[PDB]
Amino acid sequence: TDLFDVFEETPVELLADSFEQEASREVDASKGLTNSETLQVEQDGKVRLSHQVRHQVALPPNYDYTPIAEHKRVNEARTYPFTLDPFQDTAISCIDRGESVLVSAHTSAGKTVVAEYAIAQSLKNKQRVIYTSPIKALSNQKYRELLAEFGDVGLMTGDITINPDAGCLVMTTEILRSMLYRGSEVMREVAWVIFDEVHYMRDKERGVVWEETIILLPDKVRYVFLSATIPNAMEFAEWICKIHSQPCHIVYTNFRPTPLQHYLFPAHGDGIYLVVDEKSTFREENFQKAMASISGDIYKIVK
Amino acid sequence: ALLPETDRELPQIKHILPLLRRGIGIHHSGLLPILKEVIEILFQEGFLKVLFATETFSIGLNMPAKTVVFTSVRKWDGQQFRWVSGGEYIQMSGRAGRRGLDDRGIVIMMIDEKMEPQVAKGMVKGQADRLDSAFHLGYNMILNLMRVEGISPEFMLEHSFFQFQNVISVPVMEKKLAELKKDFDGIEVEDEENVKEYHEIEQAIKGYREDVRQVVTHPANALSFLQPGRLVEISVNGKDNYGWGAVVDFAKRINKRNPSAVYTDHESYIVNVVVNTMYIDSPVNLLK
Amino acid sequence: KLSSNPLTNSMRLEELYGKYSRKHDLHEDMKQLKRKISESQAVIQLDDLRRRKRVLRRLGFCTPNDIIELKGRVACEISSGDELLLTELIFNGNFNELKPEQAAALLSCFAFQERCKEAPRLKPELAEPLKAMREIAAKIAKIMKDSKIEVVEKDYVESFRHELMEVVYEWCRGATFTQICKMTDVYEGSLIRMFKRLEELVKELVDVANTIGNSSLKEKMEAVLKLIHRDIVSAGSLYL
Amino acid sequence: NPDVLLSRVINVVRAASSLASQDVDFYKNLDRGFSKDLKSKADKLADMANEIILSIDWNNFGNIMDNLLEMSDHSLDKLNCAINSK
Amino acid sequence: EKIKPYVRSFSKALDELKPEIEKLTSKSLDEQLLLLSDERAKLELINRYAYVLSSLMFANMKVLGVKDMSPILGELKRVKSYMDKAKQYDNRITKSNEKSQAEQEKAKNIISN
Repeated sequence: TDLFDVFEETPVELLADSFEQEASREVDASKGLTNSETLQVEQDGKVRLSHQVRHQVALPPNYDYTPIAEHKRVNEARTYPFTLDPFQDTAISCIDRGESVLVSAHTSAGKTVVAEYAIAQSLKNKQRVIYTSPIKALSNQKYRELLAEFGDVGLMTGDITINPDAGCLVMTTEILRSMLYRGSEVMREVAWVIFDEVHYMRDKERGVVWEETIILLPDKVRYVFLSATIPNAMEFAEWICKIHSQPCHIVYTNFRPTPLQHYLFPAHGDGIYLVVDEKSTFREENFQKAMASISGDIYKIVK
Repeated sequence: ALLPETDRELPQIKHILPLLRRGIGIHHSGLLPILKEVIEILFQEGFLKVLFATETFSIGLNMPAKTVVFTSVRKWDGQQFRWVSGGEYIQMSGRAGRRGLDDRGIVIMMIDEKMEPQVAKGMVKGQADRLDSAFHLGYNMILNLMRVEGISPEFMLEHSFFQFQNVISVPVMEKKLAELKKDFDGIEVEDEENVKEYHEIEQAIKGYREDVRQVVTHPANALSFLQPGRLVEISVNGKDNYGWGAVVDFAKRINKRNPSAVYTDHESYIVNVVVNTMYIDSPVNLLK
Repeated sequence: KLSSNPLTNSMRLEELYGKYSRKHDLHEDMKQLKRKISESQAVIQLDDLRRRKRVLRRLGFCTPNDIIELKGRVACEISSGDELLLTELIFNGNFNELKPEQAAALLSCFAFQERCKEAPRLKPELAEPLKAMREIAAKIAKIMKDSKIEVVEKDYVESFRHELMEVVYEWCRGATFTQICKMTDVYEGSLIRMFKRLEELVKELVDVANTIGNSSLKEKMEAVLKLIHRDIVSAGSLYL
Repeated sequence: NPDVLLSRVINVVRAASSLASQDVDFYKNLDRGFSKDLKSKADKLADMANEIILSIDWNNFGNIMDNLLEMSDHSLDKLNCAINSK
Repeated sequence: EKIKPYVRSFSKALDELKPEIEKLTSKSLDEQLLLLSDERAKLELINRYAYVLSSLMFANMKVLGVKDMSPILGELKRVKSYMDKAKQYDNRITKSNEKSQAEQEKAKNIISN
């Protein structure tokens, strides 16, 4: 029979170092594509362009902090004859002092200058350093870009692994995270790792890895992060500093190295108008003329 | 010549050369792995005057140009033929301009649609996008996490950036939680405790008479007594009390618009009742 | 009782009830906002984990008490494709009835993921191991359905694009790289990139067979390597 | 023997049908002594369920129920395959 | 006058039940399956404890008297389900003995024949 009809049946019922920093420059006046000058010239013959720099550090608990804007680098592990724009001076000083660091800047802003200070520093500490680049093609790029710079640089890839016994190693995150799970001996000689393209952690497929690897990476190692100009970067610094218990600096800038000109091209039209200048000021009325143009075109553009 | 023998005659290699002999270049992933880099060589050697590239040469550093030209306002990203937003476009704007080589950078976009100005202010003068992690779970991860003994599969979960806003939302509420703990303690001291035993009876008044409202209201009842002119307490849904009324008439709500709407026998009969308490700014002109 | 209640409205008891009510309305929103916090600091990540941890106890990949098995370690050694199914396809002995050209077509479904063009009805020595692996994958999708994971069987099964079986089978038989590209419209370097992912699966299958003592698999896999690592896939780069 | 013990459980559930038979708002409204008495009687069921938790050791109850049928999934997979291989 | 009889009749059920519980919950569930090598008897032992626990949590919800009885009730149908698999498997086994006895008795008749 059924025992389970007894349940169907009826009852018988009756934060630190946060500041905005100013820096500027001057650029020659030019027409670009429009018929006159894009911006007002200076009286000297330039056009002056200014930009903003932000820094903030995530403090560890029980950590007595000295400001890095008070710091002086007595000797460089890596030389630079040019003018150190103080978003670069702020962060290399942090790497000079021995701290984890985020760089949130443009691709041409100068993230190459800063992170390479950590490479020769381990070489000036007789230690091994690791560069993590996301793409094989970048890995072969950053191998060639750094092996010609120091020579003690190696490659590990899924495709081709050359010189695992080098002092520096251009390699991937997925090389690195697997060697954490493999428990690799190279992880012993590390005090510094560069993270290229840190804003790739937003990937729906691979963005798990840039998070999961960092928590698997030790609290000893001070880190180097190259990320894009991003708005929510300081909450990420909370995520760094909590889990490693070491200070994490961020470097934000809006610095645009080459001056850009934004033109709108109508299909099967000719009127090609500056709508956003070098100074990011939207030309509303040129845009009005761009839309009022509306009632193989590449050959018009190229020649 | 670095390739092997039979590989030196593949047709994709053959037809890509005389374009490059014109200084005309194509860069996408469907090319061979060797054909990716050597075109980037001659672009970095500058002998390629025009490049037609796929979107990953955005990532390819150490090779900028002067002018980046877009032919496409929208791009099918697999799911939507969407307008490119700002922080997408700024990294798409990040390719133009060589540093000491070019005085300016030129950005041109082809269009055949009527763009509104906030779109250009939203695309060209747009803001950067949020780095928010997409941490999920993997089966190869779990057996690895059980393998590495000193760490746990929970241990990665402890420091997660996937759970971060729900972590950040708590110090917002703990500020509000701390307020109300003291805001209770001032009204904690009752001058007589019997109001609680009263309250459990007083809410039982509003609790046990609450059932009878669901019992007085029976769908096929209060019938053979709704002749017109009868006094009636008028309170629609227990929340809009129109006082004492007088029955005008009633009629069945026979819904011929779609007979699939079957009314309960409260709803299936529509009664008119005159009440004298309707507010002066009530829309008399809108009820049917 | 309300008549026999002392302090029915005595000493303005209903105003004192209002003093009790506003106390009740403040104290009652605390326990609703505390549980708004108490359900906030809950880790959201265990519930899909436990459904996955349900699965790994089923198939012998681990114990009910979370101890990794050799089947888990074999799953730890596999990262090129489905660590569930490849651990199943090995241990079910499906590679025992295969040649070094036959197995690589079964491996071709795993180093390639992107949607491509439909193959015809294939050779019977090709579709049959494909017919063998699907019911095994149908069995896994049954248990993930049992674990209340939102999995469509066909989306679980036909995620594996089986159209490059005939390419790798003949590339395991000495073919020209020119000839094999004419069998589909998938681009050539994309075919090179999946062969170099298919190398990585052999790099696993060189290593996975070491974990068990199945050199019968591995020597058969090492025959596949020279049927893979040749004229075009063996090439080098220019940055190196 | 379980036919002894489950028949004792049968009487408990039928008496659990005897308690959730009527409406309790007539006597619980009267006295807290009636209110505390079934509150005293419910303390068994909190303590009796906790004993089964020690054998394991509202959203917790979902974490109970999947684990219970879990090796119950494992048994019949072994029971048929003991005969399917036979 | 009406609930006062049932409270005794409810509490006498659990007092008749709780010493059966402490014996049944004396050895841990992993221990008692380790005593029984019979995997088939294991499938009876596991689901019995879940049927008891589903019985009281339903009944505690009947003591709580919440008008929402929906989530407690569906897991009972799983508890209803996993006993159905057991008997249909056993009938296969028992009638398998009915099959092998059908030959040995028939074949030894042919030896006489």
